[PDB]
Amino acid sequence: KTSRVNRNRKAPRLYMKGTLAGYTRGLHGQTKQTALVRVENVNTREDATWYVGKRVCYVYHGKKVKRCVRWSKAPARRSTTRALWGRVTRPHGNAGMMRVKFNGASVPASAIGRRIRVYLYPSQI
Amino acid sequence: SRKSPEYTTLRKSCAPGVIAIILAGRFRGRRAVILKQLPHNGPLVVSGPMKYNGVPIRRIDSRYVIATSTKVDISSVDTAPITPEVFVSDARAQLQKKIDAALIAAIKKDAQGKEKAGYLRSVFTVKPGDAPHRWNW
Amino acid sequence: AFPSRKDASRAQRKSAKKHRPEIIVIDLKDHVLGRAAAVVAKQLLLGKKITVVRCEQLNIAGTEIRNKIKYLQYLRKRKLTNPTKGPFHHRAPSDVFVRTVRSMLPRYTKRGMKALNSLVAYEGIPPNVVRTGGRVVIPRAQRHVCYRSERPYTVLGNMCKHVGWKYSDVVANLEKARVEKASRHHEKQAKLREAWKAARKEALAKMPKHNVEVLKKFGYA
Amino acid sequence: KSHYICAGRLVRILRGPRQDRVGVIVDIVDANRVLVENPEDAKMWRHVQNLKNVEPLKYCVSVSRNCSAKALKDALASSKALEKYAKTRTAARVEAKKACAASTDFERYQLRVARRSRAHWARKVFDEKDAKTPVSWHKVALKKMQKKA
RNA sequence: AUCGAAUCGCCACCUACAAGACUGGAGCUUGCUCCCUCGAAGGCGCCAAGUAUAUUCAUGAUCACAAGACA
RNA sequence: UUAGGGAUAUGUGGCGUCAAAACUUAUGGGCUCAUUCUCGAUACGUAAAGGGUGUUGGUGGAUAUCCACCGGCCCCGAAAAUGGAUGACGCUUAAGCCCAAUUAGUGAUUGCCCAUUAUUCCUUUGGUAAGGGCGGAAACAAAGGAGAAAGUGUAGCCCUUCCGAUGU
RNA sequence: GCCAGAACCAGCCCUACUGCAUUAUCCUGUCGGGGGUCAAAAUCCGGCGGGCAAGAAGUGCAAGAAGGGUCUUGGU
Ligand SMILES: NC[C@@H]1O[C@H](O[C@H]2[C@@H](O)[C@H](O[C@@H]3[C@@H](O)[C@H](N)C[C@H](N)[C@H]3O[C@H]3O[C@H](CO)[C@@H](O)[C@H](O)[C@H]3N)O[C@@H]2CO)[C@H](N)[C@@H](O)[C@@H]1O
Ligand SMILES: [Mg+2]
Ligand SMILES: [Mg+2]
Repeated sequence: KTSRVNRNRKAPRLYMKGTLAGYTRGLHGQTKQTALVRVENVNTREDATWYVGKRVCYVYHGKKVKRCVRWSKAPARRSTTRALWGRVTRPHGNAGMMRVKFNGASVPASAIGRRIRVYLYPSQI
Repeated sequence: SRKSPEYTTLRKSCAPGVIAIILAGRFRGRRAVILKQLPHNGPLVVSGPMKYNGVPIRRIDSRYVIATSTKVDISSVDTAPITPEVFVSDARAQLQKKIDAALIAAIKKDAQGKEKAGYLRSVFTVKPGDAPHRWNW
Repeated sequence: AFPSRKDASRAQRKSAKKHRPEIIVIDLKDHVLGRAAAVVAKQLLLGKKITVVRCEQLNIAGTEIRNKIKYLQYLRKRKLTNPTKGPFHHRAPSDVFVRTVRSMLPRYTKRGMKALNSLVAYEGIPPNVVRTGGRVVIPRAQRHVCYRSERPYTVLGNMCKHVGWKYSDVVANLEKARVEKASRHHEKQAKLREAWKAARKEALAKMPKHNVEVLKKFGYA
Repeated sequence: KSHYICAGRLVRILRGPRQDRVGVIVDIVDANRVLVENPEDAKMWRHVQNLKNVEPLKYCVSVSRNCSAKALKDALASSKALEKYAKTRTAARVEAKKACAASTDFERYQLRVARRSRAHWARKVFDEKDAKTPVSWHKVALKKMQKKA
């Protein structure tokens, strides 16, 4: 009957929300070797140098439940959810975009415009 | 000197007593106190204490920890070698509480020490409009 | 598009909470037509869901006679062989803006069609958009910072009513009826807006004083 | 009402390498530049500011054009213009960001427990005044219910 | 009922409205002086329903989609 | 100016969207308004004589006002046969034109975006290629290992080094 | 002989930390002659008296033996 607010005592997020903008490209076409991630509230080139070296994830799902990590140790995280991982390598332009490279492959082109999470580890401070 | 177990290369911010942020693992976003560093440039060992935030004595490394400016100045017992953490046992359940109660003993005799005990119970999360790249810690 | 019975039974088998996606609603009163369209064309293509509102209030620089002729030079274009296959000339301000956004998108791929169907672009503020959160604005495109105030400008609802667009007066009576309704709602709760701020000044000195000179260091008193 | 660029008009710098610092206009060059000096501040020596970077305040010392750099320190001392500025609310917002841009994580926690205190008190004061007058939505609907149910 | 999924900010305080050659209120010397609401914050939310010696948390073992998800 | 690939840095050209980069940069200066092929705008590259009391600077004369000249942008001059093109949208506190900067009278360097170029790191292949080793040093069972050819060309005798590489 | 994480070597690629010279058409001091103003400070010109405008200058050269990269090389 009283004024009781909502409080957001969920599990925390320790990542920064970013967007796969696209790839490095010129007029002549793409270089899919390295990708471009626009992270929210990062808007100066000095603000992207803080994030250089952090780990980066693109979370998606498949169709079947293929095998994840801790498949035997933790069968509750068995999911259709997959993930591709990367590192921020360098800033890209004055406007605070990052130039990331994923591990051993490239990010799928389906991910362009979709949510990429960038993390706070590996830590420097 | 590099083969000596006292050889560290760890950051000057991750000192014993420095209140940390866990950033990863099970207890992410919690605030745990850094107890010491294991030998042969080993990982950090953090207790919460479990009385406050639920973080036991556990190994974590430096790159998965934001070390802040806030210290509590522990001078507590260090009988946690590189082998209670090997393949809850009543030894680790006793080693917990003997270091657990030594933390709260050192939390409360700190000036502004009740403000820091509440600081260890809060949870760090990234809000939808805040910039961790422009913050002092 | 109403949801089908396959899309309705699954919201009953699974007990689906009423869901709203993260939609940014821009109030385009007094915006530059192509500066707002380019900010929107980049955000839609970065995966933002954008509802655009009040498109009859967009501004184009120049005399109204000038911008009306440029639409009539555009209406001069049609496929002479078969004009049913021709350029289709949309007269609504809400449809002039969808075109101007679309001509800044990669329109002939699927990534640029997934971004043009993320834009909605109403005109006036419809009843489903009113109470869904505060409208936002594009402060780098707002005509009081982008047009020199001595130069003439052109309201898009007035350019478009003289080239077609037979619903100018309908929009003008749906927005006269809204601002009358939304100002009756705002004289209400003025003893609720003043109730909280006379309780947030009263919460001081009822709260401990060691949390007030930390609330006055950061200027939140 | 807007405040004119004149000799003596205190301006605050908008976004230079200064961003928050106040200074006194001691000469007007032309339609877009002035000379700005505040003897009280270290970084505010007599330099040239573009008028797109200034913000004129309501305060204006009675000093002449191209002052002598020692009668300027006399002019803002007798006027007390720096202290009248130092108690305005907009100046408090300047010194408040300087705490937020220098806050540690512990004094960001202190701001969160201060705001959750004041918020908890303002919603229980709002509770124990909405029982007396039926203002809120819980209390309008129950007042128009118990009168006929 | 297949269905495991990608998404991660809530509000019956924002969710009314104009204006920028002005938009707190007045004075008259019309660019200065004077008044308090001081003119540069929509509120909340971020782990005791609230700043106070209160009581669970491990063994999920050192990162992995957050193994949670009705705020 | 071109072997098969990476990293960094450039060049020509760019930085409002398409489209990578000024999330439409400056805490730079001026100039410009154009009403039915619709001002203008990336060289090569495909409208003139003449006119204007449009605006903005100059020069020389004269008594705050006139007079003769010269320049910048803008307008007029300027009329064709499918609907049509600064590449498109658009832009007018430019996203136009001429100058100029590089985070701005703060304290000295290089704003950043793109190559089959440059530097450097690997791998290949060929040299007017250049050097080294090739008398098995000793020793060693099962229940530290194998190779070692005096060689144009091989699954190249084995290593080290250097330069070149596209083509009808 | 699979996938990740950190650590530490070496190499190489980044960026922090700066000295030597130079000021003068300049700095400062007062008496003029000039200005404008309600009166006068300034802009401006000139005498001879002193000078260091001192993270002082965006002027010449810079040699200052690291914190970050290396799914930008090899190793344990
Ligand atoms: N295009 C045909 C398809 O290629 C697939 O493979 C494709 C990718 O999945 C695959 O990428 C793999 C990736 O699976 C895995 N996560 C890591 C692996 N390193 C990647 O492979 C990549 O890296 C290495 C570099 O030498 C190469 O072996 C490979 O050619 C290269 N594509 O390389 C191919 C990209 O063109 C599958 N073989 C199969 O779906 C199908 O044959
Ligand atoms: Mg050629
Ligand atoms: Mg041949």
